[PDB]
Amino acid sequence: KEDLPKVVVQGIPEVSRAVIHIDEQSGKEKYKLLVEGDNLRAVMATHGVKGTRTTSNNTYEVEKTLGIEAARTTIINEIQYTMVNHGMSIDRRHVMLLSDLMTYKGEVLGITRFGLAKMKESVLMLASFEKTADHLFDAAYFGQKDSVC
Amino acid sequence: SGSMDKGTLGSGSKNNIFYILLRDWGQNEAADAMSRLARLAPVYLSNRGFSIGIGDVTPGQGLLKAKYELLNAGYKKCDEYIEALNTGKLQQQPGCTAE
Amino acid sequence: TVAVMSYSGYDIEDALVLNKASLDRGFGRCLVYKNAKCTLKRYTNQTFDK
Amino acid sequence: RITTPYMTKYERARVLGTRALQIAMCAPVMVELEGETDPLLIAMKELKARKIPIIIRRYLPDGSYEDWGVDELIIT
Amino acid sequence: QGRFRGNLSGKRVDFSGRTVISPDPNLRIDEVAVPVHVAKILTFPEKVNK
Amino acid sequence: DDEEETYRLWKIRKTIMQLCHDRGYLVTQDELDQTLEEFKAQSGDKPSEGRPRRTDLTVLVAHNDDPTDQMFVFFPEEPKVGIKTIKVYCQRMQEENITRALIVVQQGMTPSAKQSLVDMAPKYILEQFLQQELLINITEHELVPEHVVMTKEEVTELLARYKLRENQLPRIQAGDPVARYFGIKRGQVVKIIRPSETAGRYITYRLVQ
Amino acid sequence: TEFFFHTMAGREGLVDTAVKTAETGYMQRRLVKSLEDLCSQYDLTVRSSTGDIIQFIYGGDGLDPAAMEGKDEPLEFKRVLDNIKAVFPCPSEPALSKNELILTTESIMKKSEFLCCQDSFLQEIKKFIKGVSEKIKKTRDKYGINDNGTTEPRVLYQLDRITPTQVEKFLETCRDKYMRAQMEPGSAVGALCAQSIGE
Amino acid sequence: MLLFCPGCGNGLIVEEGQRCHRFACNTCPYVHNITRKVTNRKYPKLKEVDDVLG
Ligand SMILES: [Zn+2]
Repeated sequence: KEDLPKVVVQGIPEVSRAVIHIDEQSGKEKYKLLVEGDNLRAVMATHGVKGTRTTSNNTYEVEKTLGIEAARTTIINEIQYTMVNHGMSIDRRHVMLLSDLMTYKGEVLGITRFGLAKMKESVLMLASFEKTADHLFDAAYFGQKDSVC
Repeated sequence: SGSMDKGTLGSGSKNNIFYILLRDWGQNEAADAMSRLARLAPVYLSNRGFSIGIGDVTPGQGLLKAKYELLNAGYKKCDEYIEALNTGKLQQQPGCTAE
Repeated sequence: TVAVMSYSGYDIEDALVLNKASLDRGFGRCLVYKNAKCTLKRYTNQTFDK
Repeated sequence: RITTPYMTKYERARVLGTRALQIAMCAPVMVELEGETDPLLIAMKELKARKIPIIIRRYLPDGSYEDWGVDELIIT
Repeated sequence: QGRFRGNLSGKRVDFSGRTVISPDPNLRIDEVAVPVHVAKILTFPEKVNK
Repeated sequence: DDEEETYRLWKIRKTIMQLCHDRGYLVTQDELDQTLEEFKAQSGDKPSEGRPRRTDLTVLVAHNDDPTDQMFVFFPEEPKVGIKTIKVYCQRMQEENITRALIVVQQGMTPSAKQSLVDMAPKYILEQFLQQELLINITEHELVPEHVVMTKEEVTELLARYKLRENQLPRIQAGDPVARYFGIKRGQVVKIIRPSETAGRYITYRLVQ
Repeated sequence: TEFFFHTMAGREGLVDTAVKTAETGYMQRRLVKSLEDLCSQYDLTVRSSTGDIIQFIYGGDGLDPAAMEGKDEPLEFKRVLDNIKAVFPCPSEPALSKNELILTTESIMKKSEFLCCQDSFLQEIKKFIKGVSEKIKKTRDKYGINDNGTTEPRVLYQLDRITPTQVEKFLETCRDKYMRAQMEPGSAVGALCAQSIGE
Repeated sequence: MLLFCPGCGNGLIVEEGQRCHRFACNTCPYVHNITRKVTNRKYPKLKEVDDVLG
């Protein structure tokens, strides 16, 4: 009685809420699905959904589902849309360079200390940014020679 | 033709006259034009006079009448909506509740 | 006696233009008082600051 | 010969700085200055007259290099 | 306030000043007015040449 | 059922045909352009259709490289594939002397079966594919650009033009969906054609690592 | 009550700005610390400090965002053409027809100095030339202007007046602007991107 | 529903005896055999048919 009504009978378990958005273009009013879920593969695999034109906001799901280039394109589009929402414009070359830096090792790596450590190699910069003592002791243990490039 | 404003002399976006001078004739010409503007505009603005007073912000009689009519109409429509929601059924907009 | 107007372009952003004759006759004249304190204390030994 | 023939602003700044530092250290002048006590003004005059005896050594990332004269490059 | 952030990446230097600003439209956009008092303190090393 | 299941099977078969055509294998135009009516003519019901055997494909040969090279596509009927099914598929490929095979699972692969498939044999190359991923073609997606695997001559020309090394090129994981779609190995290079906002295109390159 | 509500709104704005200052400061610090290593090399390839390439060409084309005259475009061909017509009005040269304009454009574009230019910019120039030639043709068809140059009302030639001198000036100006708008090697593109995203 | 023993007031569970299903308490020999049908509906809220926006 505590969990029998809470069983899924139809739909994607990761999908929490889907709504029918409509575009009222003068030529034609078309219908699309706005899904507040975290499963892009399941949405594309469902019947009646044109998976060729399905996007998402979560860059990790796009990376895992449609490749690293689709993730880069999603990052670019999402950053540009978020910037335009506030009325301020940024040249596309900057966001393209940012997405390329985030997606040049084959995996979307963030700007946090973990992604910065996975991308960069210089010990001095890793120590100066965050986790000074830990990085310094790890470098002393590994004996990693750091250049001045 | 036309009158100068922020759309043409301000730092908003492109189509600025100083931007056109910078992109067409170099930096020195744009700097000289900006210096001439900054030395000319204050002189004329002081010799002509530009002031704001309490009379520049006071409302007119027609404005007061229009404001009164609009306030009355808006309050009547808001009271009608309140009465419709509290007593009876109110047309619920899509994607949201009645409140 | 403030007059709200633009004058000489030296009051572009929040600035104000003051009158020389007004400041010369005592308008805005201010006084700053500072304190300088010194101590001549007797130590444990029978000697003192002089 | 494959790089841009235009002389970049960074090259301009570095060449002017080196020339001003040299002239400040009793270097010979090749433009016959007329009452210019500032070495940077003399360096700019030499750059405009294209008489700076400095050759830029542009290095490619792999390791290759190429030499470009100041008079050979294009200034703006 | 560590060595990297407070003494390596960003550190204090000499031959510098800090002053309140005031408008002056009679100067070019690439020019800035310096007080005589600060100019007498901030010095520039010029090498004696011909 | 019996309506969505056959549609999923037809779409998976069409996606497999498109993948084989993109990889360079020999597929006729009829197999690439196969309507749902022809699939119903082959089999119109779920019990009539045979997932393990009626859908298997063995005519897949690399006509561009060598007709002797053969590739096989499997469709296990059970949702989770065990060790025994993998062993049966491997011994069947040994009987038919096939080195490259694909496994289209229905729900997933057990971790033991995954680990075994990883280290089956260097000569026996088998790739795991979920039916959920194969319901939509990754190449036809608007976000996914055009990827073309470059030959060794083109990679040499690139490295000579840019005076680069292999490790200096941008990396792309082997587990990438596009990488598994094309079946590219470590050391190969893929040229990517990004469609720009204007009429031009941006050419980039990525090394599998 | 209205004054109290206005003070509430003002305090909400103040606390919003107070939080935004610190949040964007931290974001800017992170972005700059991450992006400060990239630099534009001389081979038009953006590489990191270790030598790994991030982009084979910056922005796909290689143009300076600071020198971007149009809306993410290098030049606004209409404004450049109008400026060329206004600065150099040649009254002693006859107007050009559609065929003559296309011919002189194809003759000038095939020179050596235009070979090193990118193909996309040349295609855009050709598209703009074809568009303006179609406009001139439509005007001459509307007003019956003859390409021989013997029409009695000469003011009709002032509607869409173009001379080969103006064509050459426009093409040379566009080529020079495109050459001077490219990324100068050695620029710290990563720091500029970090700042232009954080601000 | 929630039922309690009249004897001690503890919660009653449903078990199976030798003849029929019965309510029983875990701290006293009190039992109660079920004679007729007993039901406890809850009437869960129906997933309101959402409307299209835009
Ligand atoms: Zn009891």
